[PDB]
Amino acid sequence: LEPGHAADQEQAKLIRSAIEHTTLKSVTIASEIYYDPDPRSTVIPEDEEIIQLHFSLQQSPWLLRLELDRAAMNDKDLTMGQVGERIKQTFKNDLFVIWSEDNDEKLIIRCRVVAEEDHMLKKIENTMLENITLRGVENIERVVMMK
Amino acid sequence: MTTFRFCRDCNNMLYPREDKENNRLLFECRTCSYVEEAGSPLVYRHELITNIGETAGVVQDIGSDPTLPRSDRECPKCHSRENVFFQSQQRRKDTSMVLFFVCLSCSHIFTSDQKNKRTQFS
Amino acid sequence: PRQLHNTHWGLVCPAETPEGQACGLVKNLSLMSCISVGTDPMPIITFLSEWGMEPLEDYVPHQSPDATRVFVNGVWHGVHRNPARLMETLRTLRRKGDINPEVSMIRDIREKELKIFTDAGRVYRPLFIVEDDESLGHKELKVRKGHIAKLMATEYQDEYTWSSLLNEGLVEYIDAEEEESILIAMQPEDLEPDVDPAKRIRVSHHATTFTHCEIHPSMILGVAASIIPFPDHNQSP
Amino acid sequence: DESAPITAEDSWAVISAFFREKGLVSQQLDSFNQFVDYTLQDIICEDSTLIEISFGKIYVTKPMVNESDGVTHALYPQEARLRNLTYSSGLFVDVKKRTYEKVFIGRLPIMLRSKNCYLSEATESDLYKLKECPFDMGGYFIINGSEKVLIAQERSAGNIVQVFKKAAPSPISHVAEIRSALEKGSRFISTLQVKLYGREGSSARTIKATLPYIKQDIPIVIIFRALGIIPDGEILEHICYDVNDWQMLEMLKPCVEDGFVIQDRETALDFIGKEKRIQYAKDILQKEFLPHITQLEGFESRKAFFLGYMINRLLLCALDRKDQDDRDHFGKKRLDLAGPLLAQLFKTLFKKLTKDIFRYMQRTVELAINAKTITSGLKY
Amino acid sequence: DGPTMREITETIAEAKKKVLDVTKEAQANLLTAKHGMTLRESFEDNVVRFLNEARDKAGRLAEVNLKDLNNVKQMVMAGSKGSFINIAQMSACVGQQSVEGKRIAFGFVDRTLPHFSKDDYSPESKGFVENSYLRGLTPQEFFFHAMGGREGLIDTAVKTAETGYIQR
Ligand SMILES: [Zn+2]
Ligand SMILES: [Zn+2]
Repeated sequence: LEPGHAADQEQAKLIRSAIEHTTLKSVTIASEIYYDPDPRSTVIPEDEEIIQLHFSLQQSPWLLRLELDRAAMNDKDLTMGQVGERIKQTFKNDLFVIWSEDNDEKLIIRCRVVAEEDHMLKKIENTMLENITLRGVENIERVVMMK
Repeated sequence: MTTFRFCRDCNNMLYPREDKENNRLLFECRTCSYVEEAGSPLVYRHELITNIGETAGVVQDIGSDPTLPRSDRECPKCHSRENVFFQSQQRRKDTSMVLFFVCLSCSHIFTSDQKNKRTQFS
Repeated sequence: PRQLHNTHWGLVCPAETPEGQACGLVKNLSLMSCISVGTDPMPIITFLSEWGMEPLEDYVPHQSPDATRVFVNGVWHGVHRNPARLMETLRTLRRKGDINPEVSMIRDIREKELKIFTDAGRVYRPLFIVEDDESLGHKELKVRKGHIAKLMATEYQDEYTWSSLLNEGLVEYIDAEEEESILIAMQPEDLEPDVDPAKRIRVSHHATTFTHCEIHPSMILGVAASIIPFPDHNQSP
Repeated sequence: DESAPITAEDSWAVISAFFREKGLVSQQLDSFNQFVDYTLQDIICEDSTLIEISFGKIYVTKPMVNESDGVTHALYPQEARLRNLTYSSGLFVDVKKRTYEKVFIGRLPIMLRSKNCYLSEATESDLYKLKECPFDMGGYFIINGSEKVLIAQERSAGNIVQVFKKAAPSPISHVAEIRSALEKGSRFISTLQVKLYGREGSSARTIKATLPYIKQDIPIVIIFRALGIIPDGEILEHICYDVNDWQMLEMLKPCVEDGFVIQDRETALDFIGKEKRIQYAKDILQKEFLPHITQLEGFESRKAFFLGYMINRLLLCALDRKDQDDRDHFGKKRLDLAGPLLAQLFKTLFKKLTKDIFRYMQRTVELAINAKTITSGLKY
Repeated sequence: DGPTMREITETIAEAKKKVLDVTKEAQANLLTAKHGMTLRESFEDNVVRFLNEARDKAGRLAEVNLKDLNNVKQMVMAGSKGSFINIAQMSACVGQQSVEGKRIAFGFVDRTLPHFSKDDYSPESKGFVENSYLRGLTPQEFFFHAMGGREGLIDTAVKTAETGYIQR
């Protein structure tokens, strides 16, 4: 740790978390691909809230939906927003990403490409689960603290 | 829980396609030209934290296999003390040391996981 | 290949082996171990179909689930429902002397598989049979102190052989693969129902599922090791 | 009470009885006898019939000695060991010469105390006169005077399916192998491998298998269709014995993609190469693929069902439902002893004795047997 | 001493207790895995630690009564052969056997030897030798120990070669 900082049990926590590699995989419970043609209402009654709520202060009919373990998330310093936007800017402009807010009783993400989509929506699920880094540095798997 | 369906006629595999005029999912055989409607809208399910497999090998004679250990507990159902337990059958690194009992009398499976998330054990 | 594997128990001596070079690659058989010599599998591949063995030709998987598949010397011959009855047959056919005592048979109950072997070169060893068929008591080795005096008898007269013990189902030949499916007791006495401190501490006999019982545990050593006094109060190497 | 239980101190008596009957080298003797009594005869009958000249029963005499300035003498260990003579016995065949447009052949060394060896009968008092020790176990051979022992050769059991994970830097992640072997006659060693390309997270994890005499891996779907099983599902019923296990099935969808280029047995057999190729394929599927089971003709279902079984044990290992197979498990290992060992030789050699007798005919337009091939053969 | 063997026979007995409890805790799924480790890894880690700790305190117990007469203690005091580990393994508990830095694995399916039931992670099962050389090993003990001592022979053979290589 930096000079003056070497007792802050907490500063030791910050760095570790800023170093240790975290993958979407480590937090994802399951992924699914649904046929949801109308982006105004979900065929999945659970995302009704998520969909309306998405207009406060093109897309295909195929949906890539991910569920995140509240625990995996609270443990690693992660937030739906942090996650969501991280994915969001990996594919920049050409993939619609939406997710429930930390408050919701279920952590979820909804993706859509933007003619063979059930394939794109898979070669993409892998890029998400493997390639996409959430927090940390590559190669730095485990990280332990010691006094 | 993605059960897939076959093409009648030439018993081959069906692949999903889109009816852009009435927004509905159609599975179509690409061997011939059969086509049908879909049961559910679910095309793919991955499961990174799978649960299927813990319970496995839970067959009718299980109580006759001697290599299994035996503890006397009460299943939530037939309060009988004839059980034969065993850890998860999932052979992964992160699996837990949770036990799974199988009441020999009523043939019901019950766990020692004081966090029972499963409703159907499997 | 050179580490003393778990299965080596009762077959290969755990201790005897050359130092360094061929260490662990050269082995030694334990006193009571033997090797299968080979038998005709055809008469059994026949018997089977005569008691289920619903021929693999017409195996409708999605119409027959609970059924176990049958293997004879690596060959998948077919499927079979109620294998529990079938096995009891074979078991006695080997203890009647009707099935070559070399042939090994294993039922992976949970795995839903009945595997039978007649291959040559399978190391195996004899074990007491404990099958509990007793009204007076709870489980016990079929051999009784009567079979013994009847054995010691034959020694003094120097008609009750080892083979005689084999055909009356008092003992069996279990190879590694069939061993996967049995619960063996160590001593007969101390394991089928104040303490001298000066004696080694042993675990218990928490078992009412015992299928076999070791003739004697010192029979896991080979020729060399059998000559060491108190090898059990001696450092491993 | 002759019906009472037993004490450990008694098990020793069970042991005296064990040894009183098998001695300390039964493994040896027994192995050998099996060879003599059954294994040998079996070897003579195989590819003996010549295109007729056939070979029938086999007879084995007791140790003999053919010496110049002398007639055939009865040999014994004591003399063999002393004069540096090979202690073997007479080996005679029963030949039949029919005609299409009894006989001596080599010597067979003999394990010292098996059926033949005059010592397998000799009592104690007879051993002494024979200058042989009553304590000798003798599971060895006398050759050129020195006693030779055959060391048990440990090999992996064949005809058993095993699955093994592969190192991270490989293009394959899982494999199912089978050391196919005919327990008798020829005993070919063509191994079958069912590979799973791509690791966890790769796009489209396909399944291809390696067949002998074929320079490429062929996708399971296509091999099934070459075996006469065309329709997906029908094929999948051979692999996934459960319609609810959507996980396994999902893993198989990328396999169905592969064979989506070959929809009929014709092409299925061809892909492996018309005319020429097709017969080349069929043959391989019959007599060179999954040879144990059947090499015949009408058994292409008993095989499709197996290939499936294999692909199944593979997927279980790739779903983390079952562990990799333990290469070091002793039950999937075999020990080739003196018997099976001589057997591997006697074949190679008798094969020649046959292939020569033929050449003896070919050059004789219009008793011709080199007994030296089988004798010098075993000796060397 | 008689009392010393007693204090040792319990030092092990309570050592087994902790192992037992930690198991019940895990079987109930109350174990919280360490960082970067598996529930399974951190269980083994804890169990191994309890046993080595049992082996060491049983040893110091033994080492302590050794009078100034005890010839073995004498050779240890002078510094000519001998060491805690020896007195500890001879006079008190031998220790946990290991192979590849783990306790005896399940070479048999889900088990150590066919004399046990599957899914048995107790100390007896996976390699603990509670007895001393003076007391004698049990068959199950004799074999695991055999498995370990062997690993000690295999790499000793390696360490010998690979070093002679390096040195040259
Ligand atoms: Zn069709
Ligand atoms: Zn019940």
